[PDB]
Amino acid sequence: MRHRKSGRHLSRTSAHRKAMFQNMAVSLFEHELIKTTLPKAKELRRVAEPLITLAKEDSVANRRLAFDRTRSKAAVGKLFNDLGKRYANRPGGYLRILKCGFRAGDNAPMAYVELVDR
Amino acid sequence: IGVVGRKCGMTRIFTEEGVSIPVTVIEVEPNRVTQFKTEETDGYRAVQVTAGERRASRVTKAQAGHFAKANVAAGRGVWEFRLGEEQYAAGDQITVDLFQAGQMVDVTGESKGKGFAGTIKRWNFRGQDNTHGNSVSHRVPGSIGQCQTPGRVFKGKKMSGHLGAERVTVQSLEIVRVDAERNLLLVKGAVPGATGGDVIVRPAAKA
Amino acid sequence: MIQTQSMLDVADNSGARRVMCIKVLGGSHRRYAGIGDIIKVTVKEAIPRGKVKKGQVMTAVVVRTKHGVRRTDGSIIRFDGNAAVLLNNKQEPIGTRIFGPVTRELRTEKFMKIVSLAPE
Amino acid sequence: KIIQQIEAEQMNKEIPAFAPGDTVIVQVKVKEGDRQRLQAFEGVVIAKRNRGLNSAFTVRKISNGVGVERTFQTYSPIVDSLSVKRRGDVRKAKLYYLRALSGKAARIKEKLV
Amino acid sequence: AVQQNKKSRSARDMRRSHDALESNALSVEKSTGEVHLRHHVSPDGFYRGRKVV
RNA sequence: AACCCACUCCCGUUGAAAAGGUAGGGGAUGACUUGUGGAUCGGAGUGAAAGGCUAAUCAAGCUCGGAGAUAGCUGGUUCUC
RNA sequence: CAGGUGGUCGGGUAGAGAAUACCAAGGCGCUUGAGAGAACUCGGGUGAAGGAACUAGGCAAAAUGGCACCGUAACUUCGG
RNA sequence: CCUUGUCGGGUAAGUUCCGACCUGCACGAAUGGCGUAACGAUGGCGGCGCUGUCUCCACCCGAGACUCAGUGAAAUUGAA
RNA sequence: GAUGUCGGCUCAUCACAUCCUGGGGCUGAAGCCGGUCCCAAGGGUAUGGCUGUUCGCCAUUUAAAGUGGUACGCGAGCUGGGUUUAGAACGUCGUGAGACAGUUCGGUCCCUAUCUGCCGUGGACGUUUGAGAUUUGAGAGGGGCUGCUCCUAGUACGAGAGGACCGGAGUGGACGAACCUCUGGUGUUCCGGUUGUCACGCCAGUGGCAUUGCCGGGUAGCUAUGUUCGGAAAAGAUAACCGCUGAAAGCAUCUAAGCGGGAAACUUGCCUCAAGAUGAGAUCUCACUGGGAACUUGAUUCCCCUGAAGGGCCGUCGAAGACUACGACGUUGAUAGGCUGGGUGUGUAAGCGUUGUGAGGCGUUGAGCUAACCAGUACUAAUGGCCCGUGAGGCUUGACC
Ligand SMILES: [Mg+2]
Ligand SMILES: [Mg+2]
Ligand SMILES: [Mg+2]
Ligand SMILES: [Mg+2]
Ligand SMILES: [Mg+2]
Ligand SMILES: [Mg+2]
Ligand SMILES: [Mg+2]
Ligand SMILES: [Mg+2]
Ligand SMILES: [Mg+2]
Ligand SMILES: [Mg+2]
Ligand SMILES: [Mg+2]
Ligand SMILES: [Mg+2]
Ligand SMILES: [Mg+2]
Ligand SMILES: [Mg+2]
Ligand SMILES: [Mg+2]
Ligand SMILES: [Mg+2]
Ligand SMILES: [Mg+2]
Ligand SMILES: [Mg+2]
Ligand SMILES: [Mg+2]
Ligand SMILES: [Mg+2]
Ligand SMILES: [Mg+2]
Ligand SMILES: [Mg+2]
Ligand SMILES: [Mg+2]
Ligand SMILES: [Mg+2]
Ligand SMILES: [Mg+2]
Ligand SMILES: [Mg+2]
Ligand SMILES: [Mg+2]
Ligand SMILES: [Mg+2]
Ligand SMILES: [Mg+2]
Ligand SMILES: [Mg+2]
Ligand SMILES: [Mg+2]
Ligand SMILES: [Mg+2]
Repeated sequence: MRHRKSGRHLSRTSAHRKAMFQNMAVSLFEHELIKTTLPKAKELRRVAEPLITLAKEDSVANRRLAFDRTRSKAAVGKLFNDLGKRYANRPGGYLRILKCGFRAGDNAPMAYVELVDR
Repeated sequence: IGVVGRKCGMTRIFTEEGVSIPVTVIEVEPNRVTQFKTEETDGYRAVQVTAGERRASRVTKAQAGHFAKANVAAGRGVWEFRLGEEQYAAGDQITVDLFQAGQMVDVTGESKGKGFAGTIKRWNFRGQDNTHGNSVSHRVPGSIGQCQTPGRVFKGKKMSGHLGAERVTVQSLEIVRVDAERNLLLVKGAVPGATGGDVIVRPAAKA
Repeated sequence: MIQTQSMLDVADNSGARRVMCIKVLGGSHRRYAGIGDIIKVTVKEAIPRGKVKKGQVMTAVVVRTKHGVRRTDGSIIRFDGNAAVLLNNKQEPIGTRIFGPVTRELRTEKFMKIVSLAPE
Repeated sequence: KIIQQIEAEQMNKEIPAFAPGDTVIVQVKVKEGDRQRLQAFEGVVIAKRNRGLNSAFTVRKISNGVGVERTFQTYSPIVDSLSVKRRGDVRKAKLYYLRALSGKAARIKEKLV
Repeated sequence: AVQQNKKSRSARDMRRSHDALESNALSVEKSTGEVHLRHHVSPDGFYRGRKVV
């Protein structure tokens, strides 16, 4: 019935969906621009920004909390050293979404995700 | 006449003795008078009444000139109340002051809409079995009509679709408290609609 | 108790040990019976010697249930176990001593007997 | 914020600080027979809500070989007094595992003095 | 189930009268003079007069 | 348990399948299961026997001849005055 | 084309075990995708208080399940 | 057959079940007659545990149904 | 050259020859109860034991557990117990294959809805210039039930037993609508505990897979088993019946003229839709005041300038939603995400320091994490664009300078 409920399913099971947004974030903090699908970008912006907010405070407990949800050495190394310092004085709103055409094969509307200062 | 408010959530107050009164809290913007329909140009006798705060770039020039025959500078919605006999001017102000304790009132409003409901929810039918040999049909409706004569489905048959957000009036609810400082009515019982909706409060005539 | 064929014990000395609901008295089809209502029991398991024989249609009032009794507050008393008290043809009890607590919600004019006989 | 502001005015202080796993004693009012009086109800606390005026706890007593539990509304004018006689560590929030155990198995431990 | 009589040329063409198209949300870029869709990145890579890709 | 078999429910019936599937079942060192090679044939074989099986066909196969079998029985029978 | 097809090889950690749960070697992502999250259908999870009142019938689901020791009835072809 | 024969037991209530009666329309001795421990994916009743079977359904998770792009059947049909 | 047969489930609709409730006449009607017959179809009209059963017989209720029609309602809605194709057996009949309007065990229930119908929901055009908003109600649906106490009053009535009519107050049951403050349920997106194993170079810490691995709890939303509300009062016109005056027919007589009382049925009354009500209604307010030619004259047609009020596409969304539609908003900015404080949930994180040979305990210590909630804040995303809609609103007649 969906009244005042939040979060969308994307026709995947709950363990796929957890392990896919963990994998779209870990590729966004390597290349800083991803050509992805439009409903998958509206829900990437509720996973990525709690990693950038977390990166503004260096700690052994924060570098373990960061590693336990984007599990990679290179993404934790890319945070806490470059990001969380470049974005040191911007309150919220760390990345933007620009709609761009449609897919050739289907009609899946596309979007870019791009970090805001680059 | 009546006052137009908003549903703002249920609460609960206690009396002196110890019982609990379930209370629905209703916020009232003070309501301006737009017209006064007399009986010689219109037939009936009624009054337009308006709640406020609509942005200036959303009113059309047909409505902006209509809200300037009386200096009202009006907002969302225009409702109309049919009345027995009371004089009113063009630009007036109607508050919560005409209510007291006791004073069983009527409360209308749109309900909460459920999308496309089946017959176990819309009409409260019963279900077939779940284990004893039963095929795919577990929550479907049963039969519809008789066989050869009349040969068709009678008009008014109960089938599925749209438990609506249609209008419904709860009848004869009593007022617990009138607050002329925070502009509240407190009504004992249920009030139709979601929170943050729009509601009408009229003095009851069923009695 | 609260439905036909609900095993529930008795809170009485001269009675049986367990009885079973067969009919909820009252209206046309009362489906449930709360605390303070008349049901009709059959005797399912008697004590080796009391007063009531095994397998006899009697009449009882309901005094304790796991669903609870609700007052004009958000305050409910909720026991653990169901319990009845047998009656005669007229609505006076059979036994002498009532076991365990009762509630004060039960006390009406016809039930001033069993409220006085029980340790609440 | 208009029902969040009425609910401050019904709250006038009646209760002390406590937790699940305590042994409180509660003085409740009895209105029967045209004479008000008190009544003591002492047991072990197993639940708590904290919604404001909609706060309510739950206390289990073993009376005459028969269990009973009573859910009290906190800011009622019926719940008058509330005293704490013992407290201990339970490391859980709701003690619903005591609707089964009866005797020496249902002993609240004492890490907490 | 099946039909009992076939449908004529009239009652077949009346069904498909509610079936047309539209995509007219076009926009001319102020700088480059290039046509694209409203609230979309232009096919060269400009959105509201700024190179993004 | 492999392995052989087919007792129950539901799904499927234009099936993924001209007889399956997912869950549960029975036998599992023997009157066992099975690979290769051979023997028995149409009023004739085989059969712990049901009228069962003999190339998706069986109270007597499949194919080509007698044969354009016979039908007091159905259906159809075409340009004008 | 979810079916059918004889024989060898067959590691690691738990386990009596070629059962079962994770993994090595090695191999694959089942040749239409993207949405949104109505009724109803299918395969599943939990449930107040009752506990066969359902029904041709406890059909189906739920429950039981391990190893060691104690303990064990009528009846009998004296093995059970 | 008449028939839910009559009598006792079990249930608050038993056309089935168990034990007897003899008036066997129409039992009966190798088309065997009466008993019988152990075995039945066997027929019929009863009981404990157990439960969404049920009073009466409420909620959640997947695959379809619905919308968009690609491909694209079937039975049926004197004419509307 | 096929109309699928008994009982059950689901969903029903009409009749009145009335089971209950409503109004009355007569009684061998004292009172409480009844018996019988006229008027009345508004709403109601049981759970079980046994049987394939409808039926029936029982146990226990209740205000009452009505009788019939609709292919003995209803299988392109369900079941398949009965009848019931092939297997097997008893009793009887026939020498035999076999049979019985006799019993007993086992046995596959097919379909993607084209049209009428129905329940929901949109597009096109119309309403005589065009828009925005508010409405009268012709007409049509929804609803309609009842117990037990207590006061009247242990009064009227009656040897006594037993016990009321009319009126009033109370709180239950069955059904319905709304609604989550309470009491619970669910809550695979929140927080813990724990088992086997693989991994991140190892120890610590943590993450995959095992039905959400198995469980303890639980916010928002949704929901009933929870919470609240409902059925009327009254007015008209009547049915059966009860009359008042009164002739024909000097009396009598409720009727022929005249004049009343009269029940849940009828018409309003209460809730909802409702101008496609082609008879297309009514009020307030807003907008638009440029030519030319052809040919014919409500003058028509074309050419060129002009496109207003407004609406739509598009974007951010919504307690609105299958798609649509509706509602809120687009930098005139709090529409959605993030951020900062709360609130709620869960139950003292890691790291260090200690105590111990060790698991573990203790300062660390109401810690840390916290989805859907509340309040604020332009940090990111809602682009000062395009398309539609024009240019003063026909003619007759009456009033009206
Ligand atoms: Mg998993
Ligand atoms: Mg909705
Ligand atoms: Mg099913
Ligand atoms: Mg007809
Ligand atoms: Mg204990
Ligand atoms: Mg094989
Ligand atoms: Mg096996
Ligand atoms: Mg075996
Ligand atoms: Mg045969
Ligand atoms: Mg063959
Ligand atoms: Mg010849
Ligand atoms: Mg021939
Ligand atoms: Mg192995
Ligand atoms: Mg349950
Ligand atoms: Mg339980
Ligand atoms: Mg039954
Ligand atoms: Mg039964
Ligand atoms: Mg079973
Ligand atoms: Mg002999
Ligand atoms: Mg023999
Ligand atoms: Mg065998
Ligand atoms: Mg398509
Ligand atoms: Mg035919
Ligand atoms: Mg009649
Ligand atoms: Mg029929
Ligand atoms: Mg069928
Ligand atoms: Mg049919
Ligand atoms: Mg009426
Ligand atoms: Mg380790
Ligand atoms: Mg792995
Ligand atoms: Mg109009
Ligand atoms: Mg404009």
